[PDB]
Amino acid sequence: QPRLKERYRSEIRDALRKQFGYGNVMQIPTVTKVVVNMGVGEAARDAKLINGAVNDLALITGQKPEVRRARKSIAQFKLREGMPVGVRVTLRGDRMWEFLDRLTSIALPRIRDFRGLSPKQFDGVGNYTFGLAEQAVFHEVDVDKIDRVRGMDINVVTSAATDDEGRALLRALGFPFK
Amino acid sequence: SVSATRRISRLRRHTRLRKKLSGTAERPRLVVHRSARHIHVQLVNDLNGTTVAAASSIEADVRGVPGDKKARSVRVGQLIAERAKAAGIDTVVFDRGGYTYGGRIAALADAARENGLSF
Amino acid sequence: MKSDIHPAYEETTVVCGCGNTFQTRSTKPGGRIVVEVCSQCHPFYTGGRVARFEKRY
Amino acid sequence: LIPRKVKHRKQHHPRQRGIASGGTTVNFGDYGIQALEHAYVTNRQIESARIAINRHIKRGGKVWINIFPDRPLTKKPAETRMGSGKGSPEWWVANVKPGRVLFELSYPNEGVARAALTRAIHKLPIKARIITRE
Amino acid sequence: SNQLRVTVRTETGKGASRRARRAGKIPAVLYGHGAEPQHLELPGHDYAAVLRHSGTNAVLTLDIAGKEQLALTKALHIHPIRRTIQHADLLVVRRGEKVVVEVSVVVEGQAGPDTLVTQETNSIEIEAEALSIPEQLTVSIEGAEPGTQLTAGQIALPAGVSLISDPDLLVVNVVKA
Amino acid sequence: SSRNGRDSAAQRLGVKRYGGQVVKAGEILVRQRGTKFHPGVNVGRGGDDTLFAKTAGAVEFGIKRGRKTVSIVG
RNA sequence: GUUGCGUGGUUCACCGCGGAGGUAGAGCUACUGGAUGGCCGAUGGGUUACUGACGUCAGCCAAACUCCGA
RNA sequence: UGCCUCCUAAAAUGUAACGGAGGCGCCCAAAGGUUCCCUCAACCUGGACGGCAAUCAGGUGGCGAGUGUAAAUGCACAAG
RNA sequence: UUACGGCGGCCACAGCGGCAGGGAAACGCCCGGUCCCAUUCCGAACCCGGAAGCUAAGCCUGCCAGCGCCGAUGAUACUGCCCCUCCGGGUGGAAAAGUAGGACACCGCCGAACA
Ligand SMILES: [Mg+2]
Ligand SMILES: [Mg+2]
Ligand SMILES: [Mg+2]
Ligand SMILES: [Mg+2]
Ligand SMILES: [Mg+2]
Ligand SMILES: [Mg+2]
Ligand SMILES: [Mg+2]
Ligand SMILES: [Mg+2]
Ligand SMILES: [Mg+2]
Ligand SMILES: [Mg+2]
Ligand SMILES: [Mg+2]
Ligand SMILES: [Mg+2]
Ligand SMILES: [Mg+2]
Ligand SMILES: [Mg+2]
Ligand SMILES: [Mg+2]
Ligand SMILES: [Mg+2]
Ligand SMILES: [Mg+2]
Ligand SMILES: [Mg+2]
Ligand SMILES: [Mg+2]
Ligand SMILES: [Mg+2]
Ligand SMILES: [Zn+2]
Repeated sequence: QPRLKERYRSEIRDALRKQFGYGNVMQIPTVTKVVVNMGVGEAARDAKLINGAVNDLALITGQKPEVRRARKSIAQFKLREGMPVGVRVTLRGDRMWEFLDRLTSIALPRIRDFRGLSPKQFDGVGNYTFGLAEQAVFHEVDVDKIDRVRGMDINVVTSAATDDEGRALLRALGFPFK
Repeated sequence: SVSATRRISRLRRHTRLRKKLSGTAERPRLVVHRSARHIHVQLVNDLNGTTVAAASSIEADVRGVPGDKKARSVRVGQLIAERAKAAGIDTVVFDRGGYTYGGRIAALADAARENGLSF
Repeated sequence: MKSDIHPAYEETTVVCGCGNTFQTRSTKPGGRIVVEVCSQCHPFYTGGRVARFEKRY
Repeated sequence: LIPRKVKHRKQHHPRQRGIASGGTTVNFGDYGIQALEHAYVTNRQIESARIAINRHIKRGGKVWINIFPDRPLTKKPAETRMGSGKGSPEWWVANVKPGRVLFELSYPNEGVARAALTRAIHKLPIKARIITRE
Repeated sequence: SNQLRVTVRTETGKGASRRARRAGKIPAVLYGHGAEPQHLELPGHDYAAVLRHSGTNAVLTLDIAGKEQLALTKALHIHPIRRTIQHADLLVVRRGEKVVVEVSVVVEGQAGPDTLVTQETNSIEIEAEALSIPEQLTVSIEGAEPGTQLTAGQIALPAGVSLISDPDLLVVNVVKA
Repeated sequence: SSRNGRDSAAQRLGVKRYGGQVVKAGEILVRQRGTKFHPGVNVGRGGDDTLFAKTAGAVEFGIKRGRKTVSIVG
C-alpha cells in the first residue's frame, strides 16, 4: 500500500469538492497514467540504445520499456521507417503512485540549480508534461556504470476536464510550481 | 471515455465475425452476451430475425447455483442445449459476440456440446 | 509478459540527512537508498546602482 | 494572359454549340459586352480589347475580364505533310458561346462608358452588344 | 394595388408553353403555404409593366377566374438572349407573414480625394411582412480614407425589417486611385 | 515522330446476365476489375472478381448497405 | 450469297414488365486541376502603399474532373 | 511492331490513324495460407537536446493516408 | 402496456451538434490480480474473482433546423422520330441546379418488469 495513494484518498480527494463544486463523487479528478520516454535521436547512428537507453529506464521506473519505431523516413534527420528512435515506458496502477512519490520526494530536488516547474505546461485538458536533464537525478542508475548522458520527458495524464482543475490536483500531490 | 469505447469496440469485433457467419433455419446461431454479472444466450435464425430458444443467467434456476461465474455459465449452457432439442435443433454455429473464446463463454460452449448440440 | 523479464522491484527504506525517512518500493539492491537532500531539507520547498553609490559614500 | 500550368498540354478543340448558361448577366460592373455568336476569343484579342477600353476612359472606373484563355490550340510546322503526330501548342483560347459576358465596366458617365465598350467590340471576332444592369 | 387578370392552364408541357409565349402570355406557378400549386398564365406585357415600375417585390392581386389572391414573386427565369421573362415563381401571401426577400442597396454621395468607389453586392436579404413597405436602402458615403469600408452591419433599415443575410457582407468599398 | 500509339487488348468486361434472366449453375454474371458489384445470396466471387453463379435461378440486383449486390433467387 | 436435308416461329416489329450504365447536359465549398474581382493577412522583399500562401464572399472552366444524370 | 491501364469510343460489348498520356520482359520464402487484434493522413495544444517535420501526451479527424510495381476499377466491413 | 435489456431488418427523412431529464430487474462504470488467460512495456485493453461506491459518462427518453441529408411541382438544358434550306417548328421522353417544403427515423422476433 503506497503512501501517496492512501494520502490521495484521505484529504486530497475531499479537498477538491470544496475548491470545485462537483455534484457527484465520480467527477473528482484522478491521475491515470504517467508516461516516460527518452526519445533517443542519436540511435539512427551507432545502434547503441539497448545497452544505454533500455538498461536505465528499467532501473528508474521499474518495468522494461518498449522500443518505438519511426513512422516515416526523414532525409534531413538521417532516418528510416521502422528504425528504433524512441524508448517508452508506461506506468499504471500502484507503480504509478510509487513513482510519483519517488519523483517528488527524493528525485526532483536533485536537479542542478533547481528553481521549480512551470504551471503553464498544460495541454488544455489538464495533462502536465515536463522534462529532465540527464541520467543524474534518479539514484537507481549510477553515474559510474553508464554511457553518454541523456534526458527524458514525463507526461502526467489526469481525468480533469480543464487546466486549473489539474493544477489544483498536482499542487496537492507535491509538484513544485511557481 | 472507456464505457463508450468498449461498446463501440465489441460491436465492431462482432460485425467482423458476422460477415462470414450467419446461420440459417436448420442450423441456427447461438449468440452470447456477456456482462459483468450475467450472460444471456439465444438462437436467432438470420433469415427473418426470429429467436427460437433462449436462456439467461437472470432467471431463478441459474441464480441459485453455488460457485463462481463459470459454473453459472455451465448451467445456462445446459439450459439452451435442452431447449434447442425441444424445438428440433441439433446443430448450430457459435457466435462469439465479439468477445474472446475462453473463460465463461468456452464454459458455456463446452457445456452445450456435452448435452446434444454438435458444433 | 509480467514474469522474469522485469528487474527486481522490492520494498525499500530511504533515509535522509535531515532526519526525514519513509518507505517505498524501488529497484535499489538491499533496500538501502540514502539521499543527501529531500523534499523538506531543500530550498524552494521551505524558502541597484544607486544603492551601491551610497554604500561607497 | 497565359495559364502557368495545365494538366493536359494537347487537347481537343472545344465544341462550338449551345447557348451559355453561366456568366450571362452583368455581375460586377454596370455595363457589359455580351457575345451573340461563337468564336475562339484568343489572349491577343483580349489584350487588344482591354487597352482600347483603358485609353478611352483614361482614369477612373474598373475593368473586369470574366473570360480566360485556358484552352490550348496547336499548330504543325509549315511545309509539312499530314500526320506525323499532333503539333506543338501555339495559341491560347477561351470558348465563347452566345449569351456570355466578356468584359464588364463601371464608370460614372453613361456616354463615355457605352462608347468605350464599342471600341473593344471592333477588336473581337464576334458580333457583340452592350447590355446594362437591368 | 396591382390588378392582374390570370387564367388556369389547360395543357402543360414543352409544346403548350411555346404556344403561350408566341401568343403573348407567359406561364407561372402559384404555390406556398401547403396548398397544391396552380398552373396559371400571366398576361405578359402587363406583368412586365408591374415589374419595371414596382421592383421585383410587387404584391400582386391575382384574379384566378373570379377568385382573388395575393401573391409575391419568388424567382424569375430570364432568357439569356431575348432578355424576356420565361417563367415566374409566384408564392401566396395571406396578409402579413415574415417572408425572406432580397432588396436593393443604392449608393449616395461623393469622395473628396482620389478615391474609387466600388460596391460589391447589389442586394441584401431581409425579413418583412406583406404589402411592401421595404424598398432600396439609401447609404451615405462621405469618402473617408481607404481603411474604412461599409458593411451590411451598420445599415439604415426601417422598422419591421430585420437583416437575415450576414452582419459581415462587404457592400460598399473604397480604395485609392 | 510520336512516342504514343500502343494500347492493350479489350478485356470484354461488364454485366453478362441482366436482371430477371434465368441462369444455370456456374454461369459468369458480372466480369469486372475489383468489386464494382459485390456477391450476395448464391453468388460466389471468383479469382479475378468474376461473380459467377452457385445455384440455378434468376438474377436480381439490390443494395446491401451502400454496396450494390448480385443475388440469385432459387 | 445460293442450294440439299433437318428443326417450325425460335427471327423481326410493336406494347407492358424486370434490369446494368456514366454520353449529351449540368455541377464543382463533392474530388484532381485551371482561373476572375473583392476581403483577411502567414511569409518574401527596403521599419513597409511591393509580393499576397492558406482561408472566406461572390462569378466561372475541363477529352484523360465527377456529388449528379437523360 | 508483342503484352498491360486510361482517354479518343457517341451512358452494354467492340471500334481506326505515324491520335493523346503512361507502364512491362519483374519482385516476395513472406509481400503466400489461416486465425485473432487494430485504424490512417493532415491540422491544433503541451514537452530535455529537437528545428516546419524523429519519439511522447491529449483533443480534432469517415477517408484527403495506404496498396512491392503504371493506370483504371476497388478497398475504412477493410483488400491498409 | 412500457423513460427497460438483447438480436436483426434498414443504412442520414435515420447523421452531427446543442439543451434538459432517467436507474425496479438489466446494461454500465466501478473494487481487486490467488486461479485460466494477457501487454512488441503496462490487470489500460483482453481474461478472471467480486458487489463497497454512483447515474458524472455510456446507454435510454423528451425538445430545438444551427450544420449535414432528403426534395417535388412548374420551367429549362439536352434528346428519339419527323417536317424543313440554315434559323426554327411538330410529336413522344425529360434532367442537373434552385425553390415550396420534409425531417432529430420506422418496423420484426426473444427476454425482463407489467397486466
Ligand atoms: Mg456551369
Ligand atoms: Mg515505351
Ligand atoms: Mg482498354
Ligand atoms: Mg492469380
Ligand atoms: Mg425499362
Ligand atoms: Mg436507364
Ligand atoms: Mg469516363
Ligand atoms: Mg459538357
Ligand atoms: Mg479547385
Ligand atoms: Mg483570389
Ligand atoms: Mg464528362
Ligand atoms: Mg463503351
Ligand atoms: Mg454506344
Ligand atoms: Mg502472414
Ligand atoms: Mg492485411
Ligand atoms: Mg438497479
Ligand atoms: Mg482494473
Ligand atoms: Mg445524467
Ligand atoms: Mg420536374
Ligand atoms: Mg435537385
Ligand atoms: Zn532532509
